[PDB]
Amino acid sequence: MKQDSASNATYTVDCEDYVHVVEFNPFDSGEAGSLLAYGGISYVVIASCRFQEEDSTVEGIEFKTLKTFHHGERVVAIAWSPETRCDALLPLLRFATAAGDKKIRIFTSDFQDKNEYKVIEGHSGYINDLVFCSPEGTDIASVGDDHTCRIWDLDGKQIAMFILRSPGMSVAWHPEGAFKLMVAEKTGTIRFYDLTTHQAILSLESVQVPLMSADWCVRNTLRIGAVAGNDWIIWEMPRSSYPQDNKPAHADRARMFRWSKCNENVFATTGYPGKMKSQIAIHHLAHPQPILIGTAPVGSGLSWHRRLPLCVVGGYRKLFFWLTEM
Amino acid sequence: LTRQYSHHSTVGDAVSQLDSQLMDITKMFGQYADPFRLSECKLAIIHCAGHSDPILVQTLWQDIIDKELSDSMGNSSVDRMQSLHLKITSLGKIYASTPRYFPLEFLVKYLEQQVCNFSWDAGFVTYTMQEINVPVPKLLEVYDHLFKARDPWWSRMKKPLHLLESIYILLSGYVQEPSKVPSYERRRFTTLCLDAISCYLVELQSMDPAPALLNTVSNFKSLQAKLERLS
Amino acid sequence: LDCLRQLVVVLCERSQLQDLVEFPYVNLHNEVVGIIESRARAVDLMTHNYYELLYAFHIYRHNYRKAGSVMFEYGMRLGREVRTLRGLQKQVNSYLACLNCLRLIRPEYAWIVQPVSGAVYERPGASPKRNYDGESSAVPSSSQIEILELRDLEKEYVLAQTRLTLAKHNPSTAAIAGSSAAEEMVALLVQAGLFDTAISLCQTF
Repeated sequence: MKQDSASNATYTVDCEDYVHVVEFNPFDSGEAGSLLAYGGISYVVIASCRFQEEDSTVEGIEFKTLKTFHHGERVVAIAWSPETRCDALLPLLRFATAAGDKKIRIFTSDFQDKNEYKVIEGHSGYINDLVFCSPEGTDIASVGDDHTCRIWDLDGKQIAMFILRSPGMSVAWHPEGAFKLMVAEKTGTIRFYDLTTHQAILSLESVQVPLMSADWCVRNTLRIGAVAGNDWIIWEMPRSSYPQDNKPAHADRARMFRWSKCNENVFATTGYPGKMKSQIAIHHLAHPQPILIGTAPVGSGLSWHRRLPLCVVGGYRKLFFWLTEM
Repeated sequence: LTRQYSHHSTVGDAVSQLDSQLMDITKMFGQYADPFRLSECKLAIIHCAGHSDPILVQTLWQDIIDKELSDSMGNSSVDRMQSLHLKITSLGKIYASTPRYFPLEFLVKYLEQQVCNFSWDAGFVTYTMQEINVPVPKLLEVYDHLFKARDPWWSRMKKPLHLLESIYILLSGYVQEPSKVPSYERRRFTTLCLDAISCYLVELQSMDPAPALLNTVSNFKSLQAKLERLS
Repeated sequence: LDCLRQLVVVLCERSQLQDLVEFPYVNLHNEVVGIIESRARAVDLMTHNYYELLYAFHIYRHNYRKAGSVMFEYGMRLGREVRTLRGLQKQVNSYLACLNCLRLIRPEYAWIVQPVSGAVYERPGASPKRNYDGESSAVPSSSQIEILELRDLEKEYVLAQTRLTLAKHNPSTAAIAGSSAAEEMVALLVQAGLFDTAISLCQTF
């Protein structure tokens, strides 16, 4: 008997539709509130979130839907453009989605009448992950079950294609490096590509398979974190191709891994969606056990707030937020 | 407006309009308090309206402090310190009962940054907050938080011991006059001070040995031995 | 030592009492005991469990003698400071825990060391008691040490148990019963009509 005291979510917001993915804007939108996107069965909702921890005028959470986009298909992944700004004389909302129809859609909006989307075709399998290039915002990387990593301009033209040895499961741009791309493969291989040389720089191998998610630490560009099988795995580059840490994350497989955007020692993992509840575990590298354990009904997405030690997971028709101490 | 803007061509018309009728708070804010940058009047307006924006409240307190520091630029360092003290005490006595309009942690942090910038007495902020009737235990909680936050600002200013000097002055004042803390909480508060001083002494031992650091360690050991006589 | 003080305080505040008991404390064991004892001496007996922690800490290391001494000190302080029905119940439990610890020790070593009733435990950090002339009164340099055997602890246990039986029968008497000598306690038990407990007390004393 240790009653796993599953912590309640710090905040909970009701949604009009099922949440299948959720992503905070990791960029500065120039607004006081953090931009959040969530994808449902046929819609993408863009919202502003303000928290009492960043703004003493808010009691708890202020959640405001800014815009709802008709998407027509189930959204699987969302990526923010670094050009997204709401405080400008001309606000620009730009994000990309991957969906159940194997297409990418780039949405561009002024929050007024100008609402345009571009459809990008070329993936022959499901797209598992997609990301904008952070610093230029001009390019989108995507990975999928067609065993390709593809690079697109905003015009939907394929600039580059890398053939993978298995399904691509996650993709991340180097936080400081416009031409460095991490691609994580389902067989446990994580590869780094240079887009100027079109070459693989280096690879990492997971001690478990399948690898389901990987993330590049923004606060420490030497750290890579992933989930594979039941474990979370951390590497510190360039010191070794072997993992520095490998520890149990979840009993019934780990699904998502994300680094905190404010702390290089904090990350969250999600369990595979069981029939009733997904477990969420917040970890700190100085501790052998999770510092927080939460639960969501059918956990979908995992994202971190830009400034606060606050993570979000979608579940059923709700967003669940967990704040951790720093 | 009559006192600070007497030379401005629009103030005669503004004053006559303010006599001619009672105005709504919204009109007072947008037509008079905002155009004339009246941060004290803006603070009174949002207090009266029950409108609570913590960022706006901090900005208004900053503008009040910065204006008082600007208006006093021709005066001696002591007169500038006294002018700001009288200003902050006068407004603090109005708003300190309502924590939504008195952002104590921001005010302590910001005033301690000004004490460092002007090379004023480290006692200034601790004295001013006590004269507002800020409870000594609540003021210690704020200083303990500011110290534990490890703000790189203090090291950049070459004043890494400043918050510990302010804590030493605050706690030395409590040891001299234990009646500043209500009798029912005094024992609990003295224990909290002994635990906090023990933490500060461990952190001071982790820093490079400088003459100023050795003096701070001596001061905290002397303070510990005085608090053990009060427990 | 200052880092050790900080560790002990933070673990006690976080309620992570297991880690504090399990740590090896190579050469630091007496300092940890001194820090927790100093805090157990400084804090209120009803709000924080530092004596119960010191007891758990000594039981885990098979130091039954020090465990008994700590629980006996706890029982004595509860009798002085906490004259409530709940304080008397904790006092009886702490003397019972002390007796149980000493019964686990070989009879030859089954004794506790006390400073005689009237040794001013100067609170560590009390201003030196100045005489009328402002001079530091010289510390009376003989803390006479009393050695309590298991039989004397059984008398103190029976006395605390009789105080608790009176306080359970009449809750208004708990304040009086807490200070009563064995002779005064016989008179109070006789007024209540608890004659067998008074006879048992007369036989033990």
